[PDB]
Amino acid sequence: KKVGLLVMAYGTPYKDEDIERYYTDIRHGHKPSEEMIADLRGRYHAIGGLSPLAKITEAQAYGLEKALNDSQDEVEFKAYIGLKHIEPFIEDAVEAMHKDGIEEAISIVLAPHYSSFSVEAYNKRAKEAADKLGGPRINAINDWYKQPKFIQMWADRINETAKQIPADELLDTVLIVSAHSLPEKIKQHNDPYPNQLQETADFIFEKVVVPHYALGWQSEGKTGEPWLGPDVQDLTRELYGREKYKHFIYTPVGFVAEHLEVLYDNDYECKVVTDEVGAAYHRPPMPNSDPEFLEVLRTVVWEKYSNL
Ligand SMILES: CC1=C(CCC(=O)O)c2cc3nc(cc4[nH]c(cc5[nH]c(cc1n2)c(C)c5CCC(=O)O)c(CCC(=O)O)c4C)C(CCC(=O)O)=C3C
Ligand SMILES: [Cl-]
Ligand SMILES: [Fe+3]
Ligand SMILES: [Fe+3]
Repeated sequence: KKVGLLVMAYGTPYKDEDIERYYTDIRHGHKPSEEMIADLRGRYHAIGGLSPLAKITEAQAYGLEKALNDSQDEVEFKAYIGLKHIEPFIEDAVEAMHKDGIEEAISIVLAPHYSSFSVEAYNKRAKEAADKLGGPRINAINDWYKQPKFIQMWADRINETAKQIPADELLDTVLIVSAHSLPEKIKQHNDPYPNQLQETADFIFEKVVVPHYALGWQSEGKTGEPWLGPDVQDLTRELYGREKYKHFIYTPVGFVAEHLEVLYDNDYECKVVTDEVGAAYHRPPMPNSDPEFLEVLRTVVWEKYSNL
């Protein structure tokens, strides 16, 4: 009959007036100072005012629902959006599923890699919300970066960009694969997050014509602990100082859409570094709601339903 499709994501402020409560929710309820609020507000204004993450997340979630429902007639999928730090929250989506009579759901996070700080928090809040309500039964997908269509989608985007680079400069081209940084302490407990991203970079590298690649991290938080390094800005400086690369291709494969952590942390902060060393900047289009990416998620979700 009907199976809920719990599509979860970070969330973004819909209006400029939402930035305060959005930052507060991110900061575990501790309201940030005006200085922190002003810096975040400035980054949003620097990328044009607000992030298109809310509209892209909707197009991905409902594009996945249409992609699943048009490819088979074994089960009807119904997509429910559950955001981490703004409404509709994860708990609102599970409430809507239980109210709608959904008895079985499949959950997926719009981030291909698993971590205790990211996907585990998504699944924990979703499973506990359904437990307090009595339903639905949530079957969680933890990661899906190993999907071949996902690896091939990124390789195609990189190869499409590399072919605009002159041949005599391709040897001086490097591919920077990155994702959102996390506190370094997760490596002390063998969290799969750093190893999963190294695997993703390894898989993509063996399918692109770019001869050089390096793994980095970005968007590290405002804390007092060490975070996963090297930062993509610092890595860009070190790689130019050692190899004098002429082209830097940034693929933050940990993200699936053009949001603040791409439009600012890459398209501004990384471009400042390449401008400084005199190298060219390249950032292939994010997956967004491209049909190829909807086919990636369609294959992932259908593979999960078949296995249960
Ligand atoms: C693992 C991870 C993902 C990927 C997986 C997933 O997608 O879930 C992700 C995505 C995103 N993170 C986002 C935004 C922000 N994240 C922040 C802060 C933080 N993120 C963290 C982690 C992650 N974040 C952590 C551990 C903190 C520090 C918290 C603290 O120290 O208490 C902050 C505060 C300022 C700062 O970054 O310092 C902002 C504004 C947006 C939306 C951008 C937009 O609005 O377009 C997106 C897609
Ligand atoms: Cl968070
Ligand atoms: Fe974040
Ligand atoms: Fe930053």
